[PDB]
Amino acid sequence: NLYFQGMSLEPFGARLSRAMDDRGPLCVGIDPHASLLADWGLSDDVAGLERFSRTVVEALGEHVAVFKPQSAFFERFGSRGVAVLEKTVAEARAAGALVVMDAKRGDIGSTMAAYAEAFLRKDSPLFSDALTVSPYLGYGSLRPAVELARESGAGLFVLALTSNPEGGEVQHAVRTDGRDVAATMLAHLAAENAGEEPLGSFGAVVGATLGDLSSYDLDINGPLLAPGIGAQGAAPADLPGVFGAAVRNVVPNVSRGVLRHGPDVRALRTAADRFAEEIRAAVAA
Amino acid sequence: NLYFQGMSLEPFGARLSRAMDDRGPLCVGIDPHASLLADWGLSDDVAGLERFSRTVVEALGEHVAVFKPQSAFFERFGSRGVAVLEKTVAEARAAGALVVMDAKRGDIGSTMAAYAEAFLRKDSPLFSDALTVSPYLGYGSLRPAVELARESGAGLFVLALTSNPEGGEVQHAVRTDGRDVAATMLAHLAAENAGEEPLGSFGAVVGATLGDLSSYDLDINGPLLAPGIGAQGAAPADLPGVFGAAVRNVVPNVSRGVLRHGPDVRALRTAADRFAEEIRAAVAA
Repeated sequence: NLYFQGMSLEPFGARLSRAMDDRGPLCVGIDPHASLLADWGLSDDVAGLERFSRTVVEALGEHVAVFKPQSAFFERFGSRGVAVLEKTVAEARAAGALVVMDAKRGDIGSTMAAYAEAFLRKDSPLFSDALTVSPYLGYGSLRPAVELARESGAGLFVLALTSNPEGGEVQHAVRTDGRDVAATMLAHLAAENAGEEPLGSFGAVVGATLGDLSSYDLDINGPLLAPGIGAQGAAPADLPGVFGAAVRNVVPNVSRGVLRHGPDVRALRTAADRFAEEIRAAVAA
Repeated sequence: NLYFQGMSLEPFGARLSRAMDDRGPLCVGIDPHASLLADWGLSDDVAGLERFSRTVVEALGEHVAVFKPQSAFFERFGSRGVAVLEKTVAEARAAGALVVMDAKRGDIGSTMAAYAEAFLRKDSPLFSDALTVSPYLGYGSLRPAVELARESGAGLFVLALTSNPEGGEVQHAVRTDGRDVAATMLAHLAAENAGEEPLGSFGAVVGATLGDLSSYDLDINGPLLAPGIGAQGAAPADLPGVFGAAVRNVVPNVSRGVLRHGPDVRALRTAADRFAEEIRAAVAA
């Protein structure tokens, strides 16, 4: 029955389902943009970035199911920012939080493989439990990342439906079979996850503040990363009405609703516990 | 008539047009993937990455109009890989080559602004003359990067038409006005560049090996970054037939056709000069 360092991580969908049951249904962004740093009374530089990130994981790493660092806010400081990102992700995972790397990568062939190498293989200094990816180059172009994710017990979140003003421009465009781009991505994901229990590893990004989700089949047997929690119409109590039966597969992501309470570690904890409990209760009802 | 460190770079479209006239119409990829590193007899690690990148810029930095580092091949080594990327881009620009950062970024709002902060503002350790961006979230979502690029004298290349097997899945999907996604992006770019002389700063990625380019209006008054040069049907002599009148605005990107000749610096130079001359001659004819 031996241990070995090469043992595989259990599949992401299963690990995520367990984490949300155990710690509550919540993902907290790690979003050290200049606004939030100034709000925490920190400087807009690498030292500020680092203090913010460290405090978020110290306060919340043992308490939240999932974190979602946004790569751009680290990359703006170059390699030194990426070094803070490496440490942050390592510390978060060591505390038992899942990490969804929000980097929205998307490329072709060995270039796609190289992004997967960066984020989805265990030897990488940016190894994360899942990666957000953009499918502009087509679902099949993601194949190297899908395959490596399956091998590592990691997952993906493919951009599907976003709530920015322009998100419909591409997402609503219609293919020859009559499905739009978003519906096409959701169908690919449903096929990717077919038969995986209790939940597949290949999810979609679906904005919680959208009003037309009822026009999409969100039954993809994979997680739905839902940014915008706390915004008008996307309070915890609204989620069951927004997502229907699929709400059980939602990974609700809160950014400001938790982060604005830093740098006070008790205030951060209290806000995160409250969101997770309110979402748990809404979904249970 | 004074110098000042704050002086603005001349607009990217104008600088690019001049660079291709002066040094020849060629962009050379900086693509340190494991295959090429092994081919150069280098190890698949940060030290190998660094030796490859240094040799490419030493051999070619004074001789080629444009370089295109592919971020993924650096990111796979984490922060230490990004640090090599920083130095490579700095050395390339110091040698007078333009640098197109191929990072295919795409996000929303202040997150998009943060990617622009990383790559398109002069104080950033990754400052590049242009950035490749993915428009899955809609052309308008790129606005923070467009605005910052204009301010810095930098440009963008928006993914439009790619030659991977799946590229049509999204790119050919049709909007309510009858234009497909690619055509919509090209039209946005034409509007972005309207009236800019001799060439606008906002370009498209358009694969040179595609067979249906005649169905698109590539007259966008901006540069067309064309990967695949050297591939079947995308030899230098084929480019005028592939791109029509718009061939004068093509930034032809060669990767293996030049890079396979390393680490020999005379062989790298000879290959780059030959591609640039053959393309110059084809376009002139």
